[PDB]
Amino acid sequence: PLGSMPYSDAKAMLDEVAKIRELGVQRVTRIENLENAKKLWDNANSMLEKGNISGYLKAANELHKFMKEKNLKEDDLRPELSDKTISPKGYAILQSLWGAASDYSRAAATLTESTVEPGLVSAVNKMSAFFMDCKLSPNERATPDPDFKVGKSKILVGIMQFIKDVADPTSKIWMHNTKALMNHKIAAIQKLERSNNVNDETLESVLSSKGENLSEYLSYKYATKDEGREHRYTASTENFKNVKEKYQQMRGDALKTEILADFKDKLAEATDEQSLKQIVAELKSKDEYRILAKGQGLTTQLLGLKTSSVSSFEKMVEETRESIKSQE
Repeated sequence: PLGSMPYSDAKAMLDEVAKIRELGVQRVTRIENLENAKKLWDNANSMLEKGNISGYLKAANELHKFMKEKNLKEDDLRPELSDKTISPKGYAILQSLWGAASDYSRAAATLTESTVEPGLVSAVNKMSAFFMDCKLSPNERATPDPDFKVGKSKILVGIMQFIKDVADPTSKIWMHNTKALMNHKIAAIQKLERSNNVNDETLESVLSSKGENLSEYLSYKYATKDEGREHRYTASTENFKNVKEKYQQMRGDALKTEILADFKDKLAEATDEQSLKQIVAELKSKDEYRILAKGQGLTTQLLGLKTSSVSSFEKMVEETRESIKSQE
């Protein structure tokens, strides 16, 4: 065999061989990982091709997350993609997204809050470009289809759609739960699409907003955080034993605002038909729900009229079903 090779030399040649083995296993997982990332990139190009904004968006994120987890740069994966191509139809979208993202980014920076929201819209724009730089060589320029053109509105919804699905259920913009607020702006934009009333002016307006008007952020005309309106049957906390802490020194009107708001939030965690059906069921079955459904004035109660709070809580559900039945 190696017969006669000294003890020392056996050790040395045993170490120098260790080195090559690492260099080998490396060259393998590198080839392994790149081949993998090459797939993730295609998934995203697929979505992008068949116009699914809210999807190419999520797909591109998968790629990015992997890439970043395996210390890989666009330059690493580009050589492997010399086989594929991005349709001029895809670059068309890609550019429209960059625009939308870029503007929504600038508008989101309001005097109220101008850190998280703008910061997130960028998070997206930045990592969208990532998917594109994994293909487009740094010296080349994008070749879009001047003919093709998507609706700024359809793209915006998509971005918000995405930000909502990836933000944390504790992620907050200004005083609101990001999830809730993104869901609120999606509905707001859609309403404009339905009334063919989408222009630079109405849009910059929704994008610029942080729902600083409870009155209109919850659709509960009497929303407030103080005294409010009178009664004869103010909404009190007791009488029920299943009302979590917070709702205590909460008196009537202001209390319905509070519950209403928390519902809006919990309700924004729905990802589908069944998911929502439950969150609503699980909500109706609470005791703070009955605090909403209980009147506050003789008239409204000696008739059993659907209160305003419930009136509103039913709308919030509707806009959510809608904000879901479009994701499809």
